[PDB]
Amino acid sequence: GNFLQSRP
Amino acid sequence: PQITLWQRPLVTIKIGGQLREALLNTGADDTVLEDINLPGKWKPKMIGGIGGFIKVRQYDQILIEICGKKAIGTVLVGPTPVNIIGRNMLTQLGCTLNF
Amino acid sequence: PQITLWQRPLVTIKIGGQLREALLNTGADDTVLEDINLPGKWKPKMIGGIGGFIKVRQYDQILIEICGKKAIGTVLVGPTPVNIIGRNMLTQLGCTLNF
Repeated sequence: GNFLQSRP
Repeated sequence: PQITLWQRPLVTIKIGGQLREALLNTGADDTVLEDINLPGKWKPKMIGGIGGFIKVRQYDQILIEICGKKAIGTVLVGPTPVNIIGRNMLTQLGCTLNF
Repeated sequence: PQITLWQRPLVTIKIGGQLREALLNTGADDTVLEDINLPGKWKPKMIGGIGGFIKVRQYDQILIEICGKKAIGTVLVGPTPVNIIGRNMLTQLGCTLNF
């Protein structure tokens, strides 16, 4: 339940 | 509203006539939803997180109503375990972190 | 401090003598760091997110210092793309979402 989100 | 972080920061969103719940996510650049069906044209884009990368559908200029306050912007549609409201929408809600 | 969200919310943290940067992540249940090294025993544990699961090390009762405010608790160590301060630590910094 750890929703990091980046766009690379 | 102010909100503590003792429970997951879930909010009610209305997007394209559909009611969903999503996590207010300061750890996310973008807004991502799974259980949703938006109409029209989109460009593929790849986004990544803690466990790697997913391909999603990039919809532009979408209207969301999040806690009954409105924003427009990029919404992404794809296999994300939980719907997330990212910073592109959060800055529109004048949303801040306070400690 | 109050923080806006036009920039990724990165803070400087001191953990085990090591200085690092980490994202304040309301969309995270736990605290996860990559480039750190902790002493002592740990339990194996698995967490997930966008893209599925990473296998991590669970260290208990770890002191962390963020913005020079102290907190103690579970810190996870594993292959996360960027360092993340999760809600188990943020509640302790009395950190709130305002919108």
